[PDB]
Amino acid sequence: KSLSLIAAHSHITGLGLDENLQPRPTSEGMVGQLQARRAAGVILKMVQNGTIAGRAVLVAGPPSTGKTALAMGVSQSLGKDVPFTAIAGSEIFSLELSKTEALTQAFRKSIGIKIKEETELIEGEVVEIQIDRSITGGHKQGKLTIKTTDMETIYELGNKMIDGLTKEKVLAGDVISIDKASGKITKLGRSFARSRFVQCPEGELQKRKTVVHTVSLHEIDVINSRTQGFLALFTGDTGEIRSEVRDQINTKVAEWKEEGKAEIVPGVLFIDEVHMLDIECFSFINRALEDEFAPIVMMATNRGVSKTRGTNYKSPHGLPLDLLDRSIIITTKSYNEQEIKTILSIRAQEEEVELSSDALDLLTKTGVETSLRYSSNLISVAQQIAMKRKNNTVEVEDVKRAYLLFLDSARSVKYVQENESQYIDDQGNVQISIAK
Amino acid sequence: SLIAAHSHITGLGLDENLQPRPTSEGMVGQLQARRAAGVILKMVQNGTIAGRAVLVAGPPSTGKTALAMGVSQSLGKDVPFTAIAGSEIFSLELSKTEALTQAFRKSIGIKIKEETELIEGEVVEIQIDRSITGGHKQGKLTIKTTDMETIYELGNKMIDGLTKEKVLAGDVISIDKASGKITKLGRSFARSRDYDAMGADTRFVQCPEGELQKRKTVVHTVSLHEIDVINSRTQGFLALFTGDTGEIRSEVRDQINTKVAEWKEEGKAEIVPGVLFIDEVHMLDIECFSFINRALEDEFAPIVMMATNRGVSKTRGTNYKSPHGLPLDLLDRSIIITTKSYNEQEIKTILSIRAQEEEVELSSDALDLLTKTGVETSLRYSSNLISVAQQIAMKRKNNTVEVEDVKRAYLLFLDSARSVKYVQENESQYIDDQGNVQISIA
Amino acid sequence: SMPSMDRFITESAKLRKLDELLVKLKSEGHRVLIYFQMTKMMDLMEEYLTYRQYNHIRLDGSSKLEDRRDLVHDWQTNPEIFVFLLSTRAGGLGINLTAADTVIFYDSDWNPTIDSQAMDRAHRLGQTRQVTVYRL
Amino acid sequence: VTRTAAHTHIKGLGLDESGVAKRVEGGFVGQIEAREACGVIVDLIKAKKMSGRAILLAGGPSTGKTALALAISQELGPKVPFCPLVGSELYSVEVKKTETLMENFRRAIGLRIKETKEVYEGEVTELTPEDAENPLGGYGKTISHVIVGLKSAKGTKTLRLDPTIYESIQREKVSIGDVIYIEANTGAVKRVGRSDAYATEFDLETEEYVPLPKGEVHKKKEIVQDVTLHDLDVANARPQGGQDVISMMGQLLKPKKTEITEKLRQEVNKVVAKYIDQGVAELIPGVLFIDEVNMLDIEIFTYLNKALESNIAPVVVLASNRGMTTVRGTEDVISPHGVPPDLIDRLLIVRTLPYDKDEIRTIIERRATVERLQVESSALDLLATMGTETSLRYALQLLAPCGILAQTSNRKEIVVNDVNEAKLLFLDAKRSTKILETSANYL
DNA sequence: ACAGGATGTATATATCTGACACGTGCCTGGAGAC
Ligand SMILES: Nc1ncnc2c1ncn2[C@@H]1O[C@H](COP(=O)(O)OP(=O)(O)O)[C@@H](O)[C@H]1O
Ligand SMILES: Nc1ncnc2c1ncn2[C@@H]1O[C@H](COP(=O)(O)OP(=O)(O)O)[C@@H](O)[C@H]1O
Ligand SMILES: Nc1ncnc2c1ncn2[C@@H]1O[C@H](COP(=O)(O)OP(=O)(O)O)[C@@H](O)[C@H]1O
Repeated sequence: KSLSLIAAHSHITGLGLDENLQPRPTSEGMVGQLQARRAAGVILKMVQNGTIAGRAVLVAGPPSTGKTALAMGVSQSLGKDVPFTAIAGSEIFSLELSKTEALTQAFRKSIGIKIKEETELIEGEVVEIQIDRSITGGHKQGKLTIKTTDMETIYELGNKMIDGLTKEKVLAGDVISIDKASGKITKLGRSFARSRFVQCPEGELQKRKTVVHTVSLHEIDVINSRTQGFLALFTGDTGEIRSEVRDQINTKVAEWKEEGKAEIVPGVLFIDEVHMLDIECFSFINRALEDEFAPIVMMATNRGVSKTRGTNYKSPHGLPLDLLDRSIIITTKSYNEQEIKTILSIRAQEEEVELSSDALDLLTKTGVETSLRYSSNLISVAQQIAMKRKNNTVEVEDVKRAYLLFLDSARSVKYVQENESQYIDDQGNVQISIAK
Repeated sequence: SLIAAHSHITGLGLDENLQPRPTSEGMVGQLQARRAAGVILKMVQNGTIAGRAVLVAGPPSTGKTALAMGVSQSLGKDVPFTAIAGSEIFSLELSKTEALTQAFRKSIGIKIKEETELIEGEVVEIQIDRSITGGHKQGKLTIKTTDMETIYELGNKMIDGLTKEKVLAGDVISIDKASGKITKLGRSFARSRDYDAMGADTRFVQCPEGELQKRKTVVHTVSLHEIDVINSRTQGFLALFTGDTGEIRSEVRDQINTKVAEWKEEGKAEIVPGVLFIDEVHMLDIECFSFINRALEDEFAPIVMMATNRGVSKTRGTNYKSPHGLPLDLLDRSIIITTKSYNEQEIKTILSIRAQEEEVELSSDALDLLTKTGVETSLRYSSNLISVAQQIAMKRKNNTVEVEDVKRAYLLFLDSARSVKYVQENESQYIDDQGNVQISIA
Repeated sequence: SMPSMDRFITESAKLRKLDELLVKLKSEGHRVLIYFQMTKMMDLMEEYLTYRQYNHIRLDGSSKLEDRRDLVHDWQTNPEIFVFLLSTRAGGLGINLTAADTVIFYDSDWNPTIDSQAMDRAHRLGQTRQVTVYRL
Repeated sequence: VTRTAAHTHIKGLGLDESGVAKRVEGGFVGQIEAREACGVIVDLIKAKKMSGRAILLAGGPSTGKTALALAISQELGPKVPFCPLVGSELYSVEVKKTETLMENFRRAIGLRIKETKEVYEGEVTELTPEDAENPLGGYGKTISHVIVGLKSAKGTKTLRLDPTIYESIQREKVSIGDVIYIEANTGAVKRVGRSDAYATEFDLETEEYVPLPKGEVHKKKEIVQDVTLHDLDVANARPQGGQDVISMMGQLLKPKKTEITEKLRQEVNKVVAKYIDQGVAELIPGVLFIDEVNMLDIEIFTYLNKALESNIAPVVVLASNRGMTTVRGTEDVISPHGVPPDLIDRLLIVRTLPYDKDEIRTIIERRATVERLQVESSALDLLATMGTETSLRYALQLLAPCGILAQTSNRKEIVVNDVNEAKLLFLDAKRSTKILETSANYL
């Protein structure tokens, strides 16, 4: 389930909190940032209560200080059957959709409807098939013997069950599941007969299966618009769904909630690098947050007092002040050296890299000197340098070799500035010749 | 098909030692540029190297497009020569890189060997069996020569080709098996009973003798872009003409490259590279140059030729100025041919050749006056004056252009400098850059 | 797309060179003997022969002893037969094959003693033309 | 003989077994530290464990940046997917640039699948349909069943089909005497050709003649397939290959790029993980190579920051040759190599260095001996001094006009006079700029 | 304790017999009516 190689945030399994919303010093792969983790726990409790809609939370701080890690931990701690939509800022500048339409689709993808229903299923092990054919083929009679580990029965088939058993060819010894009302037959595999391989079912042959469905509002909006099929959920060309088909969905959802046939499960919409949105998008968000069917919006940015896109003035965090009036701000701080060492040890443990203590001290020192992400990236390179020398652990000399081979930002800036005649500048001038 | 600007150039005018003659094949002067273009022509004809860029630079009205036309004329048949301008890349249904990829791939030809069978004879009996709605069609054809006689079998397209150009059991036809072409050579039986439902006057040919079926080998050349467009979708052959080939995916191009290498391996096909000529290359974006820098390094790349007439001008899409309007990374991987301006003897020879091309009789004094005004003004103006002076001289009912006709043409039709002077003397009557004009004459 | 005989021919260099001289050998109106070593050396070659619809038969000792009596008779009597397949010792010992001259060795490199009897069955008394031996 | 184009003298990094690089090996000269770093990167790719590791190759023009990426692609082998790219190619007119970037991301993750097929095949012996009782009833087809008799080697089977399979069969235009190939996975039917059991020389439609297929009519065979994730995404977004109406009309309309949703990618990931869990499939991550990365603007960079942090992304290799230039799409942001600092923080920069006279001379030697040319020693020294004076690429590109001028004088050796003549006939950038500055009317 | 000459192995072939299979002619007991 959920195939993945190793992610950059794969070591985080959620927020490290106790029952009183207090952060442990190290829990669930999260180190430090106690106030930000407490605030994110309060926000997670607000999402879990479900009585509050349309609140905007801004996460701001310096780059590479636990901003995306916090949202990753929130999404892990949310659990299943609660929608979580994560989009970047530059994903809404489409060619076939307007920006407000893409924002509306992203807003309505994060509100779910929970429906429980009941059905009758027959699942067992096929013992024997008897099918007799007349010369003219006017009628088909048949008998089906099927069993579980506890029962045994023989059925008499009609014409269309015989036709549906001939199609999707079922032999003896198979384990199949039959839906009576829809006529769908699924081959679960072959039972344990060596002559893929699935154990024989137990208990009753006829069973009641309660399935809990979770459908987003966007799926109902796509389906109820008759100009498009349900294939637009996969192809992606919904193409500016009309406004008047959404009020019918809202009224129907309110009626279903009143009658007790359905429940509303609100979710979280996460916008990463929110500073790349236009001013029209911010003006749309200002009114879209005040709706009753609105999720809780988390936005993250790292800029400070920069130019808002589409305008010609500067604003704090790259956002206009009327949007900042509607938000509560969580601020993250830079990391200490002990937290850098703990984070690097966790990242080395994730990649199953054995480090010496002196190598860990060297990585911590060069992480304080330059960057956390550079020291995180050097571990997997130094591991391959260690496997080149045919030893398991990673020593100091491998880290020094990797530091010599792969540069950082400041050293590259120094090498560029010392030899700027060999590069192409802003005026397009270069000197390719060596001599003269 | 008509008398054009470069219609007098047929080749490059070179020896076997690649030494340019002073006047040969419609080209005069410019010995170094002609020699360099001959070297590039031999480089294309060898066909062993790929992705070389040649830049032709000089002042306007010098002979860059004349040199490219001479190269294309001396290149010979069945070798592709794609000539585009720089402003054709900017399209509404294609991105710039896709249009450049199609322009690159149009200049590489694939020469395919084919085996065919030719059947010529006299038709004895045609039987055609069709269904009630006319969908399924099948039948038998009985054809014969003077010696042999055979009964064949027909398919859908053979029956469709027989229904058109209707054959009437006694016509002499020739069938190509691989091409599927029906050609009616004529009628040989000359039947007596003829009904008045036909109005043709079919010729009397003889019944052919010898073998009924022969074996032949044919050779045709198909460019790479045609193969991509054909293999792209179901009805790509119509898109080869309508231009509705929108952004072919890269998997198609990879599989076509592998198949072309496989055909080269088996001896079925061979690769004939050509020349892509981009005239007025300074009207290109910076992204086009960035694409060209990596597209020149591919295996299937032609010899790219560019021409420009700009000095240190602004590169399009940037905010700085570059030599020839091209960035320095592209200029690093290019080879530059420089053309020089003309003398007065070269201008006189050019005007004499252009007068002989337009079939205009000229006097000595008219040619001398045309040479003097082509030295003072541009060359192209004095070249344009020839046909106008010919019509003016023809109005006076004599087929020889004299000095009075050239003076009348010089009086009636203006120069650039004379028009600039006349505009600057009376600048209130024209609409300025601020949109102000005095229309009243009082 | 179904596996293609041409690509099957051209991916083997020995078969590629074998297909060249066979065309002019058929154009001459000749008789050809080809020797082999493996099963699949003579289990893939008649696919190429039926691709060229050449008149051929296969002889080896895995076949019954009755068939060797009349296969040699049909080879020596009928002139329209073109290709006569063989293993090393199956028909290269005492079999009268004077109706052909061109023996073609696909992989006969095992020992000179075996090959010295191989053309002995063909280059025999009764041959009326020159013998051209092709070793591949 | 063959065709050479700006490369193909490079076969690999030319490293030892312990990672050290020989000076002249694999077609490379010099650049020892960059070659060793690329070898470490190649080992990291072959480890098949990491996701979203990105490096950047920085240096001047004509220093060996794209040659290192091509050497990486040659060292990895053909079984690893390698997707070359140029930064100007992301600006499409059919779909947004974010979708093009994500498509090229998913195009670089391969998959090897051992799948099985159900095949009915043989020569058609009979073709008889049975009609329906009410053909004009509006509901249901004209026919009810079609009896098809197939004969293969040591076998004969009789099949009873629905009209759905017979519609594809008659779309293939199947007659009596043809050899067909029915694939039961999708209902696709291939008409192989006429059987060779009948006469051959009485046809007029250039057919091929096929022997009878061996084995039984019903078969089960294993095929090893190599596909990418983007192939699955495209095949599911625009469905073709079924026998229904929707997949049949999808082959006739004009194809167009569409914004593939995240839900389809999640479902494809679920199905692929299920295939891997049964021991059928196997994941092969690859390399995405984006050359000329300065052509990108700030929006693609900001989406690249998000896309590198996903749990499926391949190894990304970038290249740039700018010192400290403004990022495109901005006005005030001045950053090294035209790459914004938040993306620079996620990279690992590999520096490349310029060459010397000796390296230029031996590079010219290697390029001359690749192109089947014979150069004298004095001409070699003249070309080396020319390369140090003007450019390496100008000296490399002057070899073929020198060879042509030598060949046109009935000679094999390249001498000094050919190099002087090629200097006269063809110019370089500095002399062209010198002519441009001292000229009358914008030459 | 090592070298040298014997068999052992492998991985294809090849020819050839052995102990099973399948296919056919033809009568008497099974089937039907009572
Ligand atoms: N408190 C933390 N616990 C674990 N890992 C962290 C923590 N803070 C930062 N990191 C790691 O640092 C790296 C950069 O942090 P991230 O939040 O992704 O960037 P930014 O802060 O710019 O959004 C990530 O790989 C993340 O795993
Ligand atoms: N050497 C030549 N031989 C024949 N015609 C020439 C020659 N040089 C110039 N011309 C004429 O000059 C015109 C070409 O000028 P132009 O196309 O502007 O050159 P460029 O585009 O390189 O400046 C054509 O009309 C051509 O007939
Ligand atoms: N170490 C080397 N050995 C051989 N040839 C080289 C070497 N470095 C560069 N080259 C050649 O010089 C040219 C450099 O171009 P390339 O590396 O593709 O991009 P850039 O021009 O940005 O360096 C290539 O054609 C390559 O063949």
